[PDB]
Amino acid sequence: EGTLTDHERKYLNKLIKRNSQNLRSWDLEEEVRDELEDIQQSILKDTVSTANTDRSKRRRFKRKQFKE
Amino acid sequence: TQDSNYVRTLRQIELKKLEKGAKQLMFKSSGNHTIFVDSREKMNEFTPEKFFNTTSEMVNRSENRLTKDQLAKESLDKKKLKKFKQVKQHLQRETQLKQVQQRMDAQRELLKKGSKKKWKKQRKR
Amino acid sequence: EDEDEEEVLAM
Amino acid sequence: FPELAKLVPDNYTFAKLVLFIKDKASLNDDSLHDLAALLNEDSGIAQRVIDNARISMGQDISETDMENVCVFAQRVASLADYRRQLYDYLCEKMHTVAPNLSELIGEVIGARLISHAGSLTNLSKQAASTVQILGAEKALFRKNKGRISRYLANKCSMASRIDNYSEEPSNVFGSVL
Amino acid sequence: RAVVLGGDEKKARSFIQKVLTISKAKDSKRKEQKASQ
Amino acid sequence: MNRKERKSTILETLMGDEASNKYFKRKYNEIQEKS
Amino acid sequence: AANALEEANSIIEGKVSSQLEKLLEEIKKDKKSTLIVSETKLANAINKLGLNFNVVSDAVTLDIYRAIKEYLPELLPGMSDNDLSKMSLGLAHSIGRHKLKFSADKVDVMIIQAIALLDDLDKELNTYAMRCKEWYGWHFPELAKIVTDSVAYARIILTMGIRSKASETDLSEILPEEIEERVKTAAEVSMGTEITQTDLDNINALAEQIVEFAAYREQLSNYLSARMKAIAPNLTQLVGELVGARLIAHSGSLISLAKSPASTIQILGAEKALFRALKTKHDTPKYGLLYHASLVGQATGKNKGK
Amino acid sequence: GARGGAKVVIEPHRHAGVYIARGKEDLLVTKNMAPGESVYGEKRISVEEPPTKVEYRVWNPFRSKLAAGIMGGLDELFIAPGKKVLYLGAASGTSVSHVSDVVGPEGVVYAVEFSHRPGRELISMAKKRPNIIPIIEDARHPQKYRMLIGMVDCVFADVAQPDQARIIALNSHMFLKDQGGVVISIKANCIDSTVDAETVFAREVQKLREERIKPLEQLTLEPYERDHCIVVGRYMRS
RNA sequence: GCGAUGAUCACCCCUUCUUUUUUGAAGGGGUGGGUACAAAUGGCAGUCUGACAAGU
Repeated sequence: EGTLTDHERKYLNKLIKRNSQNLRSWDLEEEVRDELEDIQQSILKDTVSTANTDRSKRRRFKRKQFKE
Repeated sequence: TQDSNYVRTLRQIELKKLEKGAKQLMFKSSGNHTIFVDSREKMNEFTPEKFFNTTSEMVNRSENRLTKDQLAKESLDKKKLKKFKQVKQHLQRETQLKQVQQRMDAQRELLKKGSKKKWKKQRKR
Repeated sequence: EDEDEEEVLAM
Repeated sequence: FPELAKLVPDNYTFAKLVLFIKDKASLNDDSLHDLAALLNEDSGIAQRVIDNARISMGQDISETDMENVCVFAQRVASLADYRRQLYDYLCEKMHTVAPNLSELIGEVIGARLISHAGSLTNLSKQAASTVQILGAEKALFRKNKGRISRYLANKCSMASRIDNYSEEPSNVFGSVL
Repeated sequence: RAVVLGGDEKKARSFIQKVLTISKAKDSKRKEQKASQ
Repeated sequence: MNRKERKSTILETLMGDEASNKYFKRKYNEIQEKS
Repeated sequence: AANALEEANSIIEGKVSSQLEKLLEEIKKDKKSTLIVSETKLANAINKLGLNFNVVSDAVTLDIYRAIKEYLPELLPGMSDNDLSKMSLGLAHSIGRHKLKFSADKVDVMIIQAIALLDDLDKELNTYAMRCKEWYGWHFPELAKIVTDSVAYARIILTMGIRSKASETDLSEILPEEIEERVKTAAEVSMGTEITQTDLDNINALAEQIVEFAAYREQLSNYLSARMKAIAPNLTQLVGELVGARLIAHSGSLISLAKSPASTIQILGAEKALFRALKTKHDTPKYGLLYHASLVGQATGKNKGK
Repeated sequence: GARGGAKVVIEPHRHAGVYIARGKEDLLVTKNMAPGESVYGEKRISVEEPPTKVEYRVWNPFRSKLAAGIMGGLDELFIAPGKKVLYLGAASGTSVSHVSDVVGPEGVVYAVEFSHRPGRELISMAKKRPNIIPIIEDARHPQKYRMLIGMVDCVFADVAQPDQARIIALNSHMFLKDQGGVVISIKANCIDSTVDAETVFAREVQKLREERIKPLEQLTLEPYERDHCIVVGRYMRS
């Protein structure tokens, strides 16, 4: 009902800190994400490929254009 | 020391092994997110905290940006890093096995009975 | 026969 | 008719009902009474099977497929009847052969103990300690709980001796035992 | 010949090689003693 | 033998024995320094 | 549901059904009444009937139908929302089967289950046969060596229950002449012991299960043959029913087998030898499961591989 | 990755009916409506709960575009427990099964497919899931299957056709409720491969606006897909 | 109102006040393991080669 008091608004705010603090443990450290991200890109780039897809767009774009 | 059949079988094992590992890994999203706003004054006052109804920490987490109302290990993370490398290791072996297989196929192809002028254009009867 | 064989591409 | 498999979980009941409701399309009030007679309407399955049969996603199977279901369901029904017949035979035979052991623990349990020993003569030759571990893998005789198990194993050993080494064993000693 | 082995295969092969070395050492030691006598 | 302890090969059961592996690891080492 | 499917199909095609025609006729008494129809196609079809109705189908009527479908469960007393969902679910599957040209005689999943069931029956019938031989072998242990067939063995028990009966009982329909006299000689000189009628009755009951199961096993074999000649008639003509059914079961579906190259079909049932040979630099198999095809049997020597 | 024997901690996602399985890696996860089986071979995470054994299925972003949307961080997903959903372009149960999991027993999913061969696979999966109503019909003529579909809360369209905007509008005009949900998967190449994907995405947003659908947010699906985006809009009849 | 026809014998969930004062008051569940059966489109696990062959 939006009857939140100053004291009530403090207890809930503490819960936000408490829950968010706990989820940081599952979030992991920033340093590992630096290496993990680099590994993720290397795995993704080879598996997804799409280098030909990037080239195909350029070829189709170049073909349609008038050349003088 | 090995034949073409042996190398082919190993590469196929890695390829299926790679798919199961890659499927089971999780990769963070990198796509662009855009929001459509009715009015310019609504645009200027927009902030990620209000739109998502989340705290600043959750805004950065696109995958699980929990609503604030809802809110109201070095060994462990190392095993994660080994694990992402382990998929990389399969990726490295697969290309290495592919290179060996390609060379084996070329040698057999050369041994094949042909004009081999580079092959001369000749219909095979 | 283990002596005959040699292991490669190890992780 | 996938729904009906849920409506009658009992395996024996389901087969008999399948014999009657071969095709779920056939639904009559008289047929409802007939299947209502099968088992009881207290569970309410009789009205459910009519309602579900009218609205279900089951794909109709060919007559030959249906002929195999009922025929196979008949084969299951025969075995269940024969199993009940054989069970009675085992109970009667145990009383004749091992009245003391059967009376002490039971016909089925006594028969399992005899088979584990390999024969009634083998069971009688064993010591009470060996008899106890003979049925310790299926918990045939099962700190105060263990004492009863050991006590019952000793009495079971004696009961087997009276049965094996008697030309016409009686149940008099098994009863007091 | 060059071959590619999994983890379990490698453990079995390592275990055998350990055993043969122990057996070779033990057999030689007995030989030297009886040779000395 | 318990079902989990049973293995298809005699070698695989032997590896399971913790006492055996400790002796092999110790005994394997001493031969190596001597070598 | 059969009526519902026919009625639904007419609606999809835009045709007026007899029930709808009968339903509209009942209201025919009201002169000059306007008919609102969701589809233009159905509206035109109703117009052709010559009924005294001005049929209207326009975009504005869509707002009307939206409200009705939103509140249809309340509009129709006596029917709950859940029951409408179930009737829609059952009808949808019926329509989907019709659209997909589903036929009860062209489902492979019966083949995969029948062949799996056929092997299960062979195993179980074998175990019951062994029990009968051991249990009845107590009475007359020499029969098993004489007659090896389980079905023939069980029939001898049914015809004659006790060795005494062997003198008068005739085994001509079960056994040849030379075998039937052998059992008669064995009966009198047997080492077995007598059994009671109570023991005999249950052994007869067990034997009756042997012949019934053998009878049904033949039925399942014929049933699978009928299935194979309707679901894959061309394959059966070439490889046969039994090997053809086994091929489908190994892949798990007819489509899964269809997408396989002919090389894989050659060695489909010899994966253990295939992958052992590939990893050890040794020659590979060349028949697999097709070795039991009739044509391969007719071949000899190296021609079997070809 | 998380091998068969690995242990994970399951915690709820921001969207109702979606879960995250914590451990060595997070995993996007949904509760299994039909436990004990997988529909396309996905790994299943199973947990004891008082003891009844509840099961969960892994949701692969690379196979499902809706899953890729959740990964990108979509603000709002109208697909939620106890809601009717109309799924257009249901090639098979790869993504419809997961949508069927999210809605739960109370909700229903209307899966629409045109091609016969994917359709038979869809029917086979639907038998396991009672809440899925398969419709083997062309989405370009929604009047054909109007009977089988009631009013729906949300519409999800994965149809890969150049004229998908027309298909979305026709289906929404008949079945989608006022203020309802609209989630569209757009592939730039199928519509117009000549021009950049950004131009196509802007072009589609305009067509939705003409059809009384108010766009709320747009999201590209990289790295899961290239030249794809998910557009989330609300159906404003008034 | 006993007994040789048999007694006995894995893990976790001093401080405050006060006193005629050396006196009074207060602070069953989950893990793990063993036996038998059933299911998994769960793992090992990867589906051989590819243009010549045969006759005068």
